[PDB]
Amino acid sequence: KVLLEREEKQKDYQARKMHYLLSTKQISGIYNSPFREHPDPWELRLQKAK
Amino acid sequence: MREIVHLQAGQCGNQIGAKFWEVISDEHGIDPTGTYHGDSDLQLERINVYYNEATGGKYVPRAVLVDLEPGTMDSVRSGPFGQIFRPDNFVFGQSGAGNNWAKGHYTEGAELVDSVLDVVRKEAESCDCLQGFQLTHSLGGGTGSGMGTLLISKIREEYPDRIMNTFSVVPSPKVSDTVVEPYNATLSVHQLVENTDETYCIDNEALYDICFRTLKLTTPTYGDLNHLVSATMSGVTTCLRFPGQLNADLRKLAVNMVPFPRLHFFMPGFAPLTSRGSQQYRALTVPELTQQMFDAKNMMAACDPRHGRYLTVAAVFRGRMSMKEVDEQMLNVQNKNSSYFVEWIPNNVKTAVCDIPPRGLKMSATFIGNSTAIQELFKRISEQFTAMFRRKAFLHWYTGEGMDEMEFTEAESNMNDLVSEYQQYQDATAEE
Amino acid sequence: MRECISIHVGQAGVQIGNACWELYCLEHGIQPDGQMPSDKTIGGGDDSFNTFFSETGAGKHVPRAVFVDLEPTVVDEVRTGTYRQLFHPEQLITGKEDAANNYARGHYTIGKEIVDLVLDRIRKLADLCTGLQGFLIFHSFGGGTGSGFASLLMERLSVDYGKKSKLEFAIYPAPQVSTAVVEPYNSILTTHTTLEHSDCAFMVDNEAIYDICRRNLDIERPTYTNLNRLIGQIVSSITASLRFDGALNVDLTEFQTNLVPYPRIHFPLATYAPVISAEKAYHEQLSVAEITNACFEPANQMVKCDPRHGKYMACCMLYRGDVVPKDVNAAIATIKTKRTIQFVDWCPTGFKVGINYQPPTVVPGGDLAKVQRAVCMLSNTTAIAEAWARLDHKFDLMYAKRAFVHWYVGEGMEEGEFSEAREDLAALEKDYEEVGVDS
Repeated sequence: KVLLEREEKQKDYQARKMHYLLSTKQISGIYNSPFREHPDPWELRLQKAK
Repeated sequence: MREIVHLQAGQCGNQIGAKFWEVISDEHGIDPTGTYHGDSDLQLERINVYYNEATGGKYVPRAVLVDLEPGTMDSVRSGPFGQIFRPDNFVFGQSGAGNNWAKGHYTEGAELVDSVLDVVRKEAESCDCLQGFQLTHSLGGGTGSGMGTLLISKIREEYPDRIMNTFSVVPSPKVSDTVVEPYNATLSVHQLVENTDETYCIDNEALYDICFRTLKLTTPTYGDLNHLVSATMSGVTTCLRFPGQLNADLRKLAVNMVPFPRLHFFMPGFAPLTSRGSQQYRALTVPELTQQMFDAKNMMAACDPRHGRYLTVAAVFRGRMSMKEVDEQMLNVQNKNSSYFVEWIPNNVKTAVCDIPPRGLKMSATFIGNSTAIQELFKRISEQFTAMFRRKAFLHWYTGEGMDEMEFTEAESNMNDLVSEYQQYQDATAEE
Repeated sequence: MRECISIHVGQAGVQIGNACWELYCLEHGIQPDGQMPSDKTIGGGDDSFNTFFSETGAGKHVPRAVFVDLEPTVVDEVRTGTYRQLFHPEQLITGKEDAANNYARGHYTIGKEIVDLVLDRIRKLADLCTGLQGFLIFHSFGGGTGSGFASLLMERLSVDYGKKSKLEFAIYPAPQVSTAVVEPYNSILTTHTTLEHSDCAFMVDNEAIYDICRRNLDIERPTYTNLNRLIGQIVSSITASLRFDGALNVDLTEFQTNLVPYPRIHFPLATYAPVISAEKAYHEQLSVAEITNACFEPANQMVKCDPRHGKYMACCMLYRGDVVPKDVNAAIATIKTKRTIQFVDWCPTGFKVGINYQPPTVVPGGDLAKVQRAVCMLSNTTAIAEAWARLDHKFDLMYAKRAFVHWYVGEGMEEGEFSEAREDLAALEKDYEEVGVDS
């Protein structure tokens, strides 16, 4: 269960780095597109804490 | 009869093609007007390889210029020989490539490609039987690399039984012109190894070093590079343009020179590279030419062949000397420098002498060989590509076009496979 | 073909456009009347003037630019000038009320009144052209006209044309010297709009111009004219391969594609050279290596930032004049091995080669001398992020007690606009920091 907690912890330090890869500006990014969705379980994490 | 269709791509490709056309016109004796002012014998019989028969003896060039920017045709047309080509072939778009391979291939590679396919199909149908297609471009930009690969793929799909030879420009970390140049190079190498017969490596920095340390020119410029590469291709093509005693063609070279299709890269080079004041003091002989074709100082490589083993070599000569000297020189070279070529395969050098000397020079000899000297370029390209792709920099531009990122993944996997193959064939041991 | 439309908002934008147009006419031999009266002695002009000017049926040149301003005084000042016979009065839109360093009025109660007219003007101008690549929007962050109106117009131009380049040129409030007090009030709101709705933004200040002019030109009595001349020379150098040709033409798209590593980070560092006076251009041997090395000196930068605090990610190299490739290669070899210059551990090299055969010209009465060649640099480094940090600190200290905020409240705007602007700037600074951090 502490391992599962680590797995949950393995989601937040991700938000540390890919905060700078939030590719949404100019309505033209990498992960997102008018055809490939708005921040989602992968891309929702690109906006979170430091 | 047996003719060669020439193709053009990229501003550097366009300028080098124009320089080559000017050089061949001058050597075969064609006035800038379009008539014939030559005074030779073989310059009329096989002259139709690159020209076409028309009324009044006015031969026309056979080369299609493909581009995305209209500013290049204006520049190349204002030259002393820009009024001799076919304006119909100057197929240029309205939007520039922006040094983007994906954007140039997708946006500027859909609605403009049809015209160039139509014109090249018309040119092929105009002749009776053909051999291959020559395309001179550069990997530095979205113009040469962006559509040259697509055109080669299309012509291979349409006409499989043709020669795909090209002289694309390899990049250099020391001398760069594009920030995303590694991306374009990685994308282009995949097509070069998947849908291309053969390819010759071209480096500007090495030619600059060659001229600076041997030619001793005051102000070397791109015109000098174009002259040198034009002379290189002229020496390459003189095997069929001017038949001699032991003539050859491109396909026999491509078969005898390429052991495996995955490795079709070569190493060009020309022998007599001297300074202006050294032209009146020189000894025209075989051993000097052999030393200048064997040494690493004269080749146009931004690398060192001595780090590996020679794989296959062709010595193409152009003059009236002998036959015994070439073979004895090769024999004593293989005997002495036994640790520079593959011992498993003897006689890795091919003899070829053109009895017809070039115009303006009496002795000329080019070097076409495939030495183990591109592996460092490949590995450094792979390393820099991985460095850029780790954090995915300059990637939004390509993603916004529509193409995904898996293409980069498969491309780098292919590069890793190719470099592994190259390195484990470099140490070609005899047995266990 | 390679044709672009210039946009001039505010007094600074209008005067900058005037300087650019007069520079173009003097460099191309275009007479102020609009036709070619040089029937006795010709002095040039047989070139491709279609990029900026237009050819009529009678041999007349019509400039292609947008001169919009609120305060009619600037329009009148230009109108009474000697170049009134060149442009058209329909291109100089007057106004009753002016923002004058205010965003709320200029974005809500003044901006939304003159919209259809300027949109119809720009639509007509675009239809008059054949090929469009980008725009030349000239404004300022301090001026209220150049902030609210620029923002509201570009927010519509972006949604009306997604395939066209959207550049930016304005002035930064210097941390040391400033003209007004409410400058960061407008800046904090303009930066968000320029970041999340534009592609590239160029930023400069005036203190650096003062320092470089007093250091090289050695003038005790500066004036705005030389400030505009420097910017005009910069712009002409940037768009040099469009009006003319060369060994390696560098169009707008060709460089702007690589100048944006991430559309977060689209704030390059321009550096013009040589910036010297007449006496500074006679007994001084000029080569390429020396000026290229001088380009990286912080003293010659138009932004007050030490490059040694950070490192470079992307670099754009330009030239103009009789430049030899061997000198360029030697300079590249010199700088790639320089230990003082810092760079990331992932980009071993990046730059461009723009060779222009046409040398830069001179102006009678100006301060620039006749230099055989010119050079411009557009690099991207994280050391410039301090300016946004200082701006954020100033905004925080001046927003805690809500200084001069009740005016904007009464004008009509939601007071959170400060909060999300602050957090967007904080996130952008965080991204800049993270990018500047190597492995």
